[PDB]
Amino acid sequence: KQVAGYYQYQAGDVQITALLDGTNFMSPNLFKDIPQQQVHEILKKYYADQEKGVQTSINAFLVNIGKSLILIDSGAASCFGSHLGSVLSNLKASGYQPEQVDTILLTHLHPDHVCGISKDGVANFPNATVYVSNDEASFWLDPKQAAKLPKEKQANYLGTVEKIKQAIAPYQAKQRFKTYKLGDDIQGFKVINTAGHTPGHFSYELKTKGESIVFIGDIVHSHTVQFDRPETAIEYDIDPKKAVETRLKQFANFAKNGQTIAAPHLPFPGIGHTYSADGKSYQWIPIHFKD
Amino acid sequence: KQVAGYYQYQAGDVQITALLDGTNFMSPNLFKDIPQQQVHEILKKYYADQEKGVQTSINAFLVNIGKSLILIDSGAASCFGSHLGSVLSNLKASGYQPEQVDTILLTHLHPDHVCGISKDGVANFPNATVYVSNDEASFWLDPKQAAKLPKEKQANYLGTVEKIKQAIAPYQAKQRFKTYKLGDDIQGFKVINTAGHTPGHFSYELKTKGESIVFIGDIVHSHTVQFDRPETAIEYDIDPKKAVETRLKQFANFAKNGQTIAAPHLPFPGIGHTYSADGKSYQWIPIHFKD
Ligand SMILES: [Zn+2]
Ligand SMILES: [Zn+2]
Ligand SMILES: [Zn+2]
Ligand SMILES: [Zn+2]
Repeated sequence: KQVAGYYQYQAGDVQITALLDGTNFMSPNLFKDIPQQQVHEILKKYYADQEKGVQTSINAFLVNIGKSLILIDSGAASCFGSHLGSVLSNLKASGYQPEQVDTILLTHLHPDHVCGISKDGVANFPNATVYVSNDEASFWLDPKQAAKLPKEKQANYLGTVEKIKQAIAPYQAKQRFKTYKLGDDIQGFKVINTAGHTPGHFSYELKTKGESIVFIGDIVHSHTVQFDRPETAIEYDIDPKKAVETRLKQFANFAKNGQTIAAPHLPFPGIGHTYSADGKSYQWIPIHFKD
Repeated sequence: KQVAGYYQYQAGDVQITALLDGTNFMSPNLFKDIPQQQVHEILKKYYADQEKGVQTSINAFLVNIGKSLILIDSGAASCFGSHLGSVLSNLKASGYQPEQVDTILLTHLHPDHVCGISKDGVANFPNATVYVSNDEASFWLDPKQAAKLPKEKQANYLGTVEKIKQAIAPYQAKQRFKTYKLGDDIQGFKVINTAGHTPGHFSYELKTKGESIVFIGDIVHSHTVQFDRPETAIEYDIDPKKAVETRLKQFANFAKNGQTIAAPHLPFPGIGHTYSADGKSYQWIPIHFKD
């Protein structure tokens, strides 16, 4: 019965399509260094205090800039179980075709962003080249990195390394998996270092006529706790301190300058703006549905 | 290109289908007796201050209670021009068929709520009987009253009376235009008097297992100005003071008791909850998309 998970946002001559991969329900305990009672207070304000968990969208974004169609993150495919992986189905439902995707930009290599580039070990996007930051690929694809982290963290790392390798293998085989450095522009997108969540996490800025859109990646995981209390890290952050520093910097910029935001973990479609009354707390303003 | 304007909200064993009729952009002077500078400040906070006007959804709601399919308001059909009138198309897009509708509940007889029940004098919902408050019918259907409104308001009244009559005629002819009074229930929906916007404006509440849902009608026309400043009347209200008094009462209830809200003029799908930090200002918390 439910509507398909795509939404079309128009930015002048550019169409951005929000694509839903699925919905998670995470433990409120994943929010770090904040009393759980205050977490529950914030969730109750936003009518989001469900015993099932903290509802969290996983989104990806298609950007039609006229001559090119670029995909920004791709969802999880099958890497995290049956409830995710809807990105490709919604791309097709939206009217686009996977063969039309020319470029894929990855904010980082966590499986819920990279795995969607492939399915059953073959590329979903046969004409696309995949980009991710130099720093990000270095961290996940160095066979020496595993000894450089505490034993508690080694199993998880190795496990996601395998999922990463399987997704990108079909693109490496075609010489279509690329890395970039700061200062690099790709398809008119500007790359912005927003490290912390992962060592090479980047966001991507698209400037169009009269509107800037930032595809922020995982500098935030909630429209609730981390907006009222932006200093709140989450357990998914590899460097929580650095990730907090990064969010506070970017949210300040967004509140002041009013960029349109596209986020993989804000409520689908995940497109909106951030307001702040005082520079201390922020409020997520979703865009208003436009038929 | 754009996704169809229907959305499924599940409440226990009840399915609520939000249906988009279209989108209006009203001038900011429609908000009464509030400095336009403050209106503009608030619009800016919610990134809603665009040159063409204040974006305002027009929605209707299907409620599937298992044994009955009920439609709550119906959009504007052709009564206001061609940017509106999508409800029937979106109903069909959602998978339902108009023959399945057995009950139509009207919050009030404004054209953007009643005209959708028919298309040029033929019933869109052949199996449905329509209910509206007796106070409301009395106000619009007593061919004297036109003379008791201020002279500058009479022409509009006569104008909308004729649209109302055109739309309800084919239901009256089948003995299927009924009125009710306070204390009556219809298909297990409770009626709530919320007069002011129109003299017989009513809201409808459904108690499901674990959740109460109020279909509030036109006690509000914005998620912005009239939440941050809930005392702000709108030029569309027939009795602004009363309409303000009604909104204030209901929003205090909603903030306290946490009812789920379904509104025809909040941003589509128009479903969410009301929060307040101080009993003075309110915040619209939209629901989080669930695949
Ligand atoms: Zn991540
Ligand atoms: Zn993620
Ligand atoms: Zn009205
Ligand atoms: Zn209305």
